[PDB]
Amino acid sequence: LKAQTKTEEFDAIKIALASPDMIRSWSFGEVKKPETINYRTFKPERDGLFCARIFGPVKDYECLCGKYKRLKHRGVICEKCGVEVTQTKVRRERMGHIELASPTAHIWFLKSLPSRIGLLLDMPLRDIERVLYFESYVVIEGGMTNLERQQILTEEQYLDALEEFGDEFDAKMGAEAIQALLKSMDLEQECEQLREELNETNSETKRKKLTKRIKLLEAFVQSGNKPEWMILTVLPVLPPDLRPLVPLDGGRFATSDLNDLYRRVINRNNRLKRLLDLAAPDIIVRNEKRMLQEAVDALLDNGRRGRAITGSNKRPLKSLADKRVDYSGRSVITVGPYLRLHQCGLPKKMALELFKPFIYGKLELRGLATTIKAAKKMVEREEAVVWDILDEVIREHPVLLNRAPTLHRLGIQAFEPVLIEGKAIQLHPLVCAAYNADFDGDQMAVHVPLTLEAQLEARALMMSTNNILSPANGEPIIVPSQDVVLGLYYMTRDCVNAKGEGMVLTGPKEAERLYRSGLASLHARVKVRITEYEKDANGELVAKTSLKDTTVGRAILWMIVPKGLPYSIVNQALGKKAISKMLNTCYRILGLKPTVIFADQIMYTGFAYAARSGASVGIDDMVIPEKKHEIISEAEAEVAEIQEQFQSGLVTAGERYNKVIDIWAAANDRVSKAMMDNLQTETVINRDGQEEKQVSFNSIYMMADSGARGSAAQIRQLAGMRGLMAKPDGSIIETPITANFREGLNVLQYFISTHGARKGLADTALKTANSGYLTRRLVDVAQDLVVTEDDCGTHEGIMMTPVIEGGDVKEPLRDRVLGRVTAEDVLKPGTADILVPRNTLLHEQWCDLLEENSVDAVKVRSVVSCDTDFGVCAHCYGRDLARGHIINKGEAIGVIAAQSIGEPGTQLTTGGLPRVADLFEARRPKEPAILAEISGIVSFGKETKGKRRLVITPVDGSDPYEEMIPKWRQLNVFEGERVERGDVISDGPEAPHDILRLRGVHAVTRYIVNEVQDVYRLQGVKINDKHIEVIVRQMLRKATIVNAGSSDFLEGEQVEYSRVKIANRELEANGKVGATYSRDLLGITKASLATESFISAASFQETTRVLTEAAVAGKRDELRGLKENVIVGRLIPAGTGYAYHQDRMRRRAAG
Amino acid sequence: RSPGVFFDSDKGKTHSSGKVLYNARIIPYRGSWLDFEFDPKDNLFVRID
Amino acid sequence: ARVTVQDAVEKIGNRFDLVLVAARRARQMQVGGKDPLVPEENDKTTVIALREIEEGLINNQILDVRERQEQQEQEAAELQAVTAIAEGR
Amino acid sequence: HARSTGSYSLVTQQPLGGKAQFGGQRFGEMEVWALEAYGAAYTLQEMLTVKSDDVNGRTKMYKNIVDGNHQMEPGMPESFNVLLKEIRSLGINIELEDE
Amino acid sequence: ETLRVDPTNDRLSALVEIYRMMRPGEPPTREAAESLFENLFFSEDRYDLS
Amino acid sequence: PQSQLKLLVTRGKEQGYLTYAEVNDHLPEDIVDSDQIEDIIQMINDMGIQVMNTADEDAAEAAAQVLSSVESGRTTDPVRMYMREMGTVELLTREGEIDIAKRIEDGINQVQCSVAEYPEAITYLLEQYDRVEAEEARLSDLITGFVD
Ligand SMILES: [Mg+2]
Ligand SMILES: [Zn+2]
Ligand SMILES: [Zn+2]
Repeated sequence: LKAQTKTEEFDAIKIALASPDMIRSWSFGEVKKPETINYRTFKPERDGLFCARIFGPVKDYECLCGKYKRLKHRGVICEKCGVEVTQTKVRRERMGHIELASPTAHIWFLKSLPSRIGLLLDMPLRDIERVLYFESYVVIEGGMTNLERQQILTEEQYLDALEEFGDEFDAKMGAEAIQALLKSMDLEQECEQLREELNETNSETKRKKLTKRIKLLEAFVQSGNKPEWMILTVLPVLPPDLRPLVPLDGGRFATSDLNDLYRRVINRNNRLKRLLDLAAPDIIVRNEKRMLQEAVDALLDNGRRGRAITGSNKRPLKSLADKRVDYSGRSVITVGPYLRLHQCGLPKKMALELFKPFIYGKLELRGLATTIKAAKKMVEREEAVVWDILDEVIREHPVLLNRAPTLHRLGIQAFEPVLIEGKAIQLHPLVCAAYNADFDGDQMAVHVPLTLEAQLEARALMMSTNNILSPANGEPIIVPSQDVVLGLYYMTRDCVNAKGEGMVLTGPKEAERLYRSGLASLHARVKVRITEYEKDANGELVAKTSLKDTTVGRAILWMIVPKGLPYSIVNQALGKKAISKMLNTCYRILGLKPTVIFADQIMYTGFAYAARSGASVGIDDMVIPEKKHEIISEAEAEVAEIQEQFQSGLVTAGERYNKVIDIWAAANDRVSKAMMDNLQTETVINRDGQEEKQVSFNSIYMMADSGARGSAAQIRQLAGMRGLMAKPDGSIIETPITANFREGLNVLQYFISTHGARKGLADTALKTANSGYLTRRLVDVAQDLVVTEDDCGTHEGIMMTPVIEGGDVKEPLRDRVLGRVTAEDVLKPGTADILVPRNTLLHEQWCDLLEENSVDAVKVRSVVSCDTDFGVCAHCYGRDLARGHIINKGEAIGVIAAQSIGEPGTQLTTGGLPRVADLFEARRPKEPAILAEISGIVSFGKETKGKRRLVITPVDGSDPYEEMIPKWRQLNVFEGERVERGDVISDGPEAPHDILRLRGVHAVTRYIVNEVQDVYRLQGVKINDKHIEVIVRQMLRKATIVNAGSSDFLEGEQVEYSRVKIANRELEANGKVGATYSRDLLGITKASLATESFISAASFQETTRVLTEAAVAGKRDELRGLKENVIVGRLIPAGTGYAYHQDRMRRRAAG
Repeated sequence: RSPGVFFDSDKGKTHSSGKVLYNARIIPYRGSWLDFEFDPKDNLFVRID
Repeated sequence: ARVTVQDAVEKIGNRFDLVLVAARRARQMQVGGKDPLVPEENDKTTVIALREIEEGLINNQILDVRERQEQQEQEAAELQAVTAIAEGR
Repeated sequence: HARSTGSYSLVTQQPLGGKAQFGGQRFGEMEVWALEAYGAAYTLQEMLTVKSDDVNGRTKMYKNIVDGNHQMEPGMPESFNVLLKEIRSLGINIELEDE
Repeated sequence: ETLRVDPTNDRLSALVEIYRMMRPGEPPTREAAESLFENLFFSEDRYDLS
Repeated sequence: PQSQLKLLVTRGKEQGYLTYAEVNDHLPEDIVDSDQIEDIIQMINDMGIQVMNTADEDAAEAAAQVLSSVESGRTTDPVRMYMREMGTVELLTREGEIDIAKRIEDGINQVQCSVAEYPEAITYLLEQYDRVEAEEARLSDLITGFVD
């Protein structure tokens, strides 16, 4: 079958140099005149920057002169002025050209610091430029006489050399010279010489540059490009519609600067033609040629040179080198607690305007409207019927909600529209956590999933209820926020004595019946008969009932708790954490739907009982310690004691300072732990006896304790004194703020407080941008990484143990191994007993079985060790997602990894967020420790010059290794003792490169993850090891070959490519010629630099250099990646489109 | 910044030597700036603007 | 409405293939070549297709079989028509 | 604010409010990452092709929307086409290979 | 030491180096160096501290 | 005692960072250009960046930078190269003008006399005037007038 010619769905893309004829191919005419339009009848002047003949008609299917105006005549070229009558859109398509009188250098190739003409000719830049401006001659193919080929001469020198040799010697100057140079150049011969010369002389300096240049040359050859094309003969002109002359109000016009530039180029070129026909002296024509070069250079890229300015406007004209979406909206948002988790309140008018086409279609579908026009007129009139029609089109049609600072994927969530009277969008409270959306006037945006696939994608993926879990860690993101948790807290709780204390009831029904009638208090100690279930039978619910000692409120709350959950979960005090673990267990036990509806009911009851609770905040609710004033007085004794000591000279200045600052710092803690006790347990009440005491029912304490809002620090600042403040210098004042917010703050105290406020605001505002930037670098380094294969089937993995830092368990084993697959079957303390067989996803039950037994460690498969090339297999990755099931095939994990790492990054403050940055960047620390290069006994050699050399002595092996260690740095290593490779030869931080090379891949992959996780966990942030492990996988992607037999020696190349080539070379081919390598750690920003697709790279990298460097190589972008397919505007090679791209990829490169 | 003469330091970061540095700057209401500045070699310099 | 696609995901495990297949079915119904396999509650073709996935009476295998059958349903019609095109000889 | 189908920019065809009828909301890179994190390709394609930058795709879609047929015949976004022309206007030859 | 790093010798030489520093690329002139340098900080027109 | 550009380089490397102002003055007196810096910040930035995070490769980012240091004279800006190129041509003397003009006269009169010595150059004019009086042409398109 004949392949194809006319437009199909294309694959890949190719970029290369353009031939003069190739350029003329695109051009449908030459633009010979600087003129644009006629100035009276605004029609385009023929063959000018704007032309109907060359480019296209000014109006659809209408000839310029107006001969053929009919839609019938089409392929007709008019006789008066040749214009094919066709849509005016082809004036946005057809290109043009200009035939340049003299050759002109292409400024991108001339100066883009790989000066391409230069390093292709092995000729320095200044020589090339000196030639181009006619400031000197350059030899070309000098033959056998006196002179080198690339050698440059001057006026006198050229004259003399010419007088000596008339022929068999050649020299030119200007653009023509460079062109002749390039054209004359034979790549083949140069290669043949370079190979021999490479082989003969042995020096690093020589053959390094030699091999680099031969590689460049052969690359350029295989490219298909020819050197001549670097020098411009024909200059293509951009279609007129892309540089519009379009009019405006008041008769004035407006136009692109490209018209000014192109006009300049055309004028100077024409003047050059004339000056050639007029036979001007050289001094003139040279100047005109230089001016033409300037004009063209300014036209292409005006960035370089002196930056020519547009007419009458100082601002430099924008040169060639130099998204809004329909069906959308936005507004201020409100609460709407009545909403179910799967829906959101959508304003009437908004939904009307948004679904307008749907409404038209449905309206004339049922027959309510004669035609579409009538439908428009109907909804424009807002006739009463259309509303009901809208209710039809809204029902099963989801909408997308989005907030401004989008970080993690939950930043956009799909809901089901519920028509609302008002202009505000009602957003479900439980989602307010995911969005990071307060109600202080934050606005949200709505989108409409037009296509069927978009509706189903919205419902099965982006839906609210389908994502109940943070992608960062398995913990529920639907956790009740504030009012609700204060509700369940006030509900589930007990005081010492209350109505119905001690009585007994048949069940929750009459418990609530007792409460609502005012007979029994919400919180009272009571024994009630409850029936709790358990699914502990195989796939089956077991029922049991008993007398539980609980409170009225907890009994009432139990009515909500579904099925197999134990009563024990609602028998606590019900804080935010317990109220979260409740939902979590509910999810890992009953499944999704029960968890959803449970969460809803929890919110409703929370708000209800919080409302009933009558919880408020008064000024007497914040209790200042009675002993505060006394503590103040005592520390104030300390300060004058130390003062009197400084006056007697017993203590120094700095010592006095530290002492006073310490005594105040202690005073703060004293007052704090006074007010805390007083605000905590001080309620003293009586049940049938004298007295007794319990946790206070005081409001603000309830808020802070439940987890609704407020915290011990802030409560500390309300009641007790607040801190010691520090100057902008960062020195901390030794006279702290003794007054608190409840008390009045005098002038000073406030003024000293202000700095802290502003530095606070500023720093937060800055860390916003920092977090964002980090997220950007992270998504750039990952992106295209997506689950591709299913199971790679490697036994390889990392050893998971609890962190055990200092004292007991800074993080457990169960957390680290949860949701992860086992590398190999692990064992009980006794063996021939396989509890967890081979590779099995370790879920809650499994991890609990591991917890039953005493197991201290589990080998776990990771994304960093996965044998799959160009991606990750689902088996290795893990489970975690919005769903508890194992990761789907085709889900893009790099994006969610980066998102999950960067989202909490706002909460981060060596240490802090810049520490995370430094870690991922692989940067060597300021004052690093040096590891032992090789095992064996060591000794200190030579003497002091800049360094004192350390000589290693391996037992069996040789000792060529001697490392020169600067001696002014105090050492560690024992000069009379043996040290293993990767031991401490000094203290201080260690470069991850060293950890990788000397210790191992798993060693460094552990170092990174543990360090960044130290940073996050120190700030109380949950991020699963997975994501960081994928970022690490991307960090170590490259490697440097050591041995040979296939590829070049020092080449940095993909571990995927390499391993693919050696595993392919271990069999067939040479028996094994397979080459060794060395894994290499690359910082995220550096690893991001490496991408196969040039369309992708042209995005985030420097555009000019990328396009050029790709163009000279004739690089063919096959797409295959996310970014490039986004740019080109087709289905992402992941997720829903993964099947497509799969299928197509298989159809391609095949029969 | 008020017109007049101004004496600054730029201690620390400059050339990471801890040797600090010292610079004077004459800022007119309207006109060219007259800058004087040292270097690690203790050689006084002057720059207009 | 269909609040949770968990069951539909349970049937066909990929969950993206869920969206793809359910899209195909929803298309079979939306521009009518066909009719629902489950009672329509006024649920749009989207939700109807999802329900059809839940009840296990719709999936890639089934749809492909049906379509491949229809190819021959139409092929049996044109059997005289296209064999009448012996003019190519 | 709300918009279904409004006016469009001349230079690059993109939604632009000219009547005080507002232009569509801007879909950013981070939002594209959000759609990328979800397995939703079609939502993204229709987001940056048919709903916005495709001069043919928008009308060809609208007719289907009113016809009662939810589909998309995406074609190529006008921005990347403009970029094809801008790159090709230089000495750079950019081609679309195969079939 | 500063004088030791001074490439110039007399008044005119210093004026040439200053003029070349301010407006490089173009040939210096005696009247140009004098005019410039006197017009910088010493002119009632081009300079005021008020 | 001399070679300039090494020092801003060798220092910029040892400090690990240099202010955007640090390179400007430390640059040799050779390259003063404004748009010069634009790509050299990228050059130093891929090998040890300070734009006030890079590639550890270095190597060729120095050899080419030195190639940019040798490329630091001719400031391009064709106004300059022109003004200088024409500035070479010597001024004319009042008599020299007469010399040159006389040479012109000799030349043009030579070619005119060479034309007059061609028989076909005569016959053509005759036939053309035969076309003029035949209303196949006009007097203005043949002669601009004789001497007169
Ligand atoms: Mg806010
Ligand atoms: Zn015509
Ligand atoms: Zn794997």
